[PDB]
Amino acid sequence: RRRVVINQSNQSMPVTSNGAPLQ
Amino acid sequence: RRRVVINQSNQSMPVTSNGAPLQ
Amino acid sequence: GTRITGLSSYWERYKWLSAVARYVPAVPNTVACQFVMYIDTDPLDDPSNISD
Amino acid sequence: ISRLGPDSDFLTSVVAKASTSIVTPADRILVKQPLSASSFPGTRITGLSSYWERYKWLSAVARYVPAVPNTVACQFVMYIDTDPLDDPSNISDDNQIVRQAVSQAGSNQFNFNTSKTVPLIVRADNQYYYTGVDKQNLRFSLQGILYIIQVTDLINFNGELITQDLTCGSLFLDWLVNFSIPQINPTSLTDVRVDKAVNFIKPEVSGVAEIQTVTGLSPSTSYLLTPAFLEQNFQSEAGIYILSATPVEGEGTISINMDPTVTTVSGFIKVKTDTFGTFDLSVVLTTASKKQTTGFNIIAATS
Amino acid sequence: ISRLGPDSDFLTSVVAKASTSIVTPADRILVKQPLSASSFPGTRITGLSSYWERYKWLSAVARYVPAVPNTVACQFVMYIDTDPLDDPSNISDDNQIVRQAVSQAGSNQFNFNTSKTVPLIVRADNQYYYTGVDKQNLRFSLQGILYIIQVTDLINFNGELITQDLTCGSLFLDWLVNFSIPQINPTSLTDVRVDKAVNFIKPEVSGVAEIQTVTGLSPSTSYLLTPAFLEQNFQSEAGIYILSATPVEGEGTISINMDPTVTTVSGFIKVKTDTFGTFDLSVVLTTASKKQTTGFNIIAATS
Ligand SMILES: [Ca+2]
Ligand SMILES: [Ca+2]
Ligand SMILES: [Ca+2]
Ligand SMILES: [Ca+2]
Ligand SMILES: [Ca+2]
Repeated sequence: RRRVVINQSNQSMPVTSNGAPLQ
Repeated sequence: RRRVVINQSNQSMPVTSNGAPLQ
Repeated sequence: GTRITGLSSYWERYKWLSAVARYVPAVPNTVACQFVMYIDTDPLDDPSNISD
Repeated sequence: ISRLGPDSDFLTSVVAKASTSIVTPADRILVKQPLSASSFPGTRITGLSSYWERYKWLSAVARYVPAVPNTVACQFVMYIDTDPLDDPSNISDDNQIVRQAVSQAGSNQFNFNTSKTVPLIVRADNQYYYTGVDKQNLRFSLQGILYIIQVTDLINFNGELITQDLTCGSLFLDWLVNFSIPQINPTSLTDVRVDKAVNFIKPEVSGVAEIQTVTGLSPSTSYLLTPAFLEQNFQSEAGIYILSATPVEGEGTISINMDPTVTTVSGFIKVKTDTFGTFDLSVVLTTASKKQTTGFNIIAATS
Repeated sequence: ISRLGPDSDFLTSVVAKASTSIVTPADRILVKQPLSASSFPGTRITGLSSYWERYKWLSAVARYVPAVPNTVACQFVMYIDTDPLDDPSNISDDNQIVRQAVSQAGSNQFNFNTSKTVPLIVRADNQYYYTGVDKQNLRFSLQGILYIIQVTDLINFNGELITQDLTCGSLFLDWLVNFSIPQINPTSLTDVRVDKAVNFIKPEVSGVAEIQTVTGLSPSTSYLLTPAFLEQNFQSEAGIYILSATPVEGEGTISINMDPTVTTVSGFIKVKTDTFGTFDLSVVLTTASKKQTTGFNIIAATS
């Protein structure tokens, strides 16, 4: 047989964006 | 007489605005 | 150094289902150079022996 | 019926020009790039174009990116002339050539600090155009000609004009084609280039061939070898410089005969490298005491 | 994936050999032709192979036509060995090398003056072999190798043995492919070749540049020029044979300086033709009274 276990040994890293004006 | 035909021999040009931050 | 390389040697095989590499700069808008970024799928195609 | 795409291909790098390099209104045309598929030699669309007769762009949107900081400023206008023979180069007024641009449908103007695109306007009918090099009439082989017109003097951050011709970005194509009639198109769209020049070795024993192994070349590609030597006094001592170079694998004999009675500087070696980018050839000198260096040029096709 | 085909190509000619040329049973292998996509330079499938990562022959049938009269007879067997590292080149029995051939699936047995076909049998699973030139392991990038084994001695109209080896036919591949993941696939396969060797003109008045137009080349194709000469006495009278050839449009120089204090034979020219296959370049001589002939090769990418 083969089985597909959803492994739960990870962790996320969400990306946020911004940006400064000249003044 | 006088008649006012809507002439359809033109084409548009729409304007979009943006602007880059310092970083 | 990553945990995925640590955990990779506790199974036999792998397959990247989703793999998107996300370039983050650390530079302002005052210097400029153009890059091109890709993932070649053949690990033996090497561009390092091109004379052009 | 052989529909391929959508993909991406790099056309050229665009070079903005200084204010002193602009004299006539014709000098504002930065690029005049034909958008035939057989007109970007080395790219993927041109390599494919030499294996079908006809084509038609279903969607050819040309995507410009900047390669320049946001602290310098100049302004471009960019369009695709669907007629390949309407030439804007004979316009004597500087503003008329850029009103020629924005009047064409599908055109676009932009600051050159940002990424904008120009799509190709489809025809009303269903006409296919030919691939290959342009033989007689351009209206058979070109679907469009991409133009970029500089409308503004190239300024810098310091309030000065740039005095040098500056590469200011790149042009990419997002293409989707049809094709028909698979064939070969007899003119090759590749260009040759002298890859590198390296001298023959100096053998120690007269009339005995020692094998010169050269490295650093690309693996498993065919090369061409022609001799070239510069400023060598062969009559500085006794003897006659007689060289004979043969590959152990390929075909050909490079012969260097510097006898001033009968001169023979001729021959060529066709040989291909192994899997490691190396090859070797039998270098032999009749008079090994003559240590004047002689070189050869490695010819290769780059694209 | 891109499914291209069906189409035809040209592999090679095949030279059936006589009784004396067959000494070992390993000599019976007439052709060892790899049926990867990237192994027939100049053809259509090889040019397309360098624009994708992977290939798979859906239906790839190799076809043979004879180029030989019906008064000579020699039975062939033709098979496509799917394993590219199975090598029949070291089998000691002349009947075992042909039992190994006829037992391959899809093999075909024919007299060599009869046109026949051989189909490639595809895998049961779905493997995409890689395109491009060969690398470390030869089982990653080849789907099959084509072999033609000569199983019987070549014979004449009267039943006596032919004493000379004979080019006898040609192989044509009728193919159908998938491709995947477009790349430009470096280390291109375009081999260069000397197009022709044409010599310079001999102008009248020294120190004068003249225009030598050379004709009969391919239109709008880029060439490469390397200097050459053969068996010339550059000291037959007073003066030093100095020559310099520069194009009017191209790039580079040619220098023929036969000064015995500093002798220089170097330089190259990259120039392309017009629509007529012609071009021109500026030849100057410092002593035009000295009529030593001098040549130059024309290097061109053939495909
Ligand atoms: Ca690759
Ligand atoms: Ca054509
Ligand atoms: Ca027009
Ligand atoms: Ca044709
Ligand atoms: Ca590859």
